[PDB]
Amino acid sequence: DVLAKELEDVNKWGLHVFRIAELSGNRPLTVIMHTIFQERDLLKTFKIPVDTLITYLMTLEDHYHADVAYHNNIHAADVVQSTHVLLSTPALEAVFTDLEILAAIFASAIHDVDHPGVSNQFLINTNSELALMYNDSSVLENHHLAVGFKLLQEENCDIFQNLTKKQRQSLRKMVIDIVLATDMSKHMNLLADLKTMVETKKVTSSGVLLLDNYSDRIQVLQNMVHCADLSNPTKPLQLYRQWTDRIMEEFFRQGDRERERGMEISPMCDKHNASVEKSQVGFIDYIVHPLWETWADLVHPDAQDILDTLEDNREWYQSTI
Amino acid sequence: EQEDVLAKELEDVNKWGLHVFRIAELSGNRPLTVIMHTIFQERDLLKTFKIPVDTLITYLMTLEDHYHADVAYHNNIHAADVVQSTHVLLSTPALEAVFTDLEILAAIFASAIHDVDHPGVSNQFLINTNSELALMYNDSSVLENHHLAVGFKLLQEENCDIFQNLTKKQRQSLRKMVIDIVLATDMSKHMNLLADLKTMVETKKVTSSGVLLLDNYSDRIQVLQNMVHCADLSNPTKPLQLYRQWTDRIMEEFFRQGDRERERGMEISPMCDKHNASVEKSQVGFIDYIVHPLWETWADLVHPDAQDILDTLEDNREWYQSTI
Ligand SMILES: O=C1Oc2cc(O)ccc2/C1=C/c1ccc(OC(F)F)c(OC2CCCC2)c1
Ligand SMILES: O=C1Oc2cc(O)ccc2/C1=C/c1ccc(OC(F)F)c(OC2CCCC2)c1
Ligand SMILES: [Mg+2]
Ligand SMILES: [Mg+2]
Ligand SMILES: [Zn+2]
Ligand SMILES: [Zn+2]
Repeated sequence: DVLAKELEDVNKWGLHVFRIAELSGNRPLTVIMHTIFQERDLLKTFKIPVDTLITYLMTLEDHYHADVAYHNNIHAADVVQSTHVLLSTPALEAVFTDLEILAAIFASAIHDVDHPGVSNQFLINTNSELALMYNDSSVLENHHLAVGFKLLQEENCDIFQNLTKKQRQSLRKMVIDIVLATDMSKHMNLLADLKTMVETKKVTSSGVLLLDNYSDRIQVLQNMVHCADLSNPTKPLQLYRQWTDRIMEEFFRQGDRERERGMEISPMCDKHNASVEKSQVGFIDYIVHPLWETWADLVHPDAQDILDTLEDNREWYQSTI
Repeated sequence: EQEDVLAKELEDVNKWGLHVFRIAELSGNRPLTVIMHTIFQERDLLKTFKIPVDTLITYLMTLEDHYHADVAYHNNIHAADVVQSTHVLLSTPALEAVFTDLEILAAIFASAIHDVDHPGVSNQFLINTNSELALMYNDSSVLENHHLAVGFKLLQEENCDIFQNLTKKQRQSLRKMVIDIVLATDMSKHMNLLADLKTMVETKKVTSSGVLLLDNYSDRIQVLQNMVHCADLSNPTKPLQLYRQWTDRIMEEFFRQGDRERERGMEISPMCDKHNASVEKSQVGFIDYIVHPLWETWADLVHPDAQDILDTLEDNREWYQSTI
């Protein structure tokens, strides 16, 4: 009811996602995905039975760990809703088919599923089952994909049952390509390629960007979900500060497991010699602002408010030092 | 005694055209164990890396067990053959003193594990049938990721860690090199792999001793990647009686996958239809568009070390062509 009221902001940057998590019984992923699907008419377009959508979303959400401070169902819901907003930027108006829109939203929803709260490097260094399965390459991201797709096979969970086989083939490839690109070790190459696309950009009269081949279109979707993954410092400060508390809690719990094991403590994971505030300013200066600056160019001017909130938040964090 | 004859055959371990099928029978279907053990002793690898002999035998037998005895081509005999072929290629004059003991160990180990637990069907088949493997590996080098995961996992079985006395740096470096090599055996990487190898040949540097000069990891791993890929695609370069037995086996494997496909109403993949296969013409096209372009480029890289191998390949191509 109040939940129904908060969801009216589903198209707005800065949605009250923690409120929605509280008001939904810890089901923000299920309710925000359901709303975005209904909003985008995806159940009818792709003949998804609503009970099958709900069943899948709840199983998916159940496989996000509730005892993981950052990489949980609330972050999944947040990346979903963030991608949903960026898909509707005027400078991308219907650039993407309904299948490409389903792909980016579905990939956003599964992109961190069953995250254990430790980094790929930790999984490699502890000789984990996951790193052994995936040969040290994008270990978490390959696992998120495999779980997200595997859950489609549970009873009444195949939300793609009424897609054609080639639609399913095309959707599967796009989702894999998008989620594998969320690995932060791919950030720099992803950004180089986004910059290249900016300096050779092409525009219609009303403003809609022109992408002709799959290669460029998937690359925009990869950077879009990557931006949505890295969108915490662009949200209203009250939201950003809670994201920061959660990621630092997750880092410190990793550094405690590293200390326990007598492993070398990873950067920013030592709760005894951290500077949360200077780390966020560095995060913004070196990762988040270069990314959102290049994205704002690509969709000029639709991202100016987003970029404005980011620069305000960087100035504030700097002022706490 | 069978052991006297087996040991006689194992004296050929440094020669192209080893009787690997006789060794598989003489050894009690243990070609991979006996050939690996022979090569490790020949290269003094047990001493260099402090490998207990019982640990080496135990891992090798467990690894060999995880090749499928009911798969016609991608079995323990293929793995033994690629090991032994890589072992010969490592000894080529153009590469003398180029690679470290650790890199040699990596190339030989990668060859041994490179197809382990192969089920006898292609990556595309596993993608098309929504297999567990393809689901686990997101349709990308599905088999090759699996071969690596199994090969490394078996090191953790009882008395199986043949790398127990390597330093952490050694293990870390070996692990990455093995992964880089086995992932490059995926045939969908072949065109890019061959394109890069051509570039290296066109810009190659040699030392004052006439041996290939490899400055950096990227060039060193590229050569080891193509070395094991060549060994994997070495059947048409072998004496004809070996080559023909390999062709019989790959065709039985292909036909058996096409049977499964034709059952499922799937379109049979090229060359998997026993009711409409052309074995000889397919081998000629395999050599013309894949094996000879690769081996001609490798021959250029190590010229003239591989001239007899390339000559055998060309004769075998002529022979299969004459049977059309
Ligand atoms: O650190 C990270 O490694 C990753 C790896 C991935 O593959 C994906 C996402 C992340 C990721 C995400 C992340 C999200 C929010 C952060 O701060 C704030 F916005 F909440 C954040 O800050 C860290 C990094 C520097 C200062 C602390 C990090
Ligand atoms: O077909 C294959 O797909 C692969 C995929 C891989 O990733 C690695 C290896 C192979 C591979 C190997 C292979 C090996 C030997 C063959 O012929 C003969 F030498 F035994 C062979 O012939 C086939 C293909 C062309 C006509 C029949 C194929
Ligand atoms: Mg992630
Ligand atoms: Mg293989
Ligand atoms: Zn994420
Ligand atoms: Zn092979």
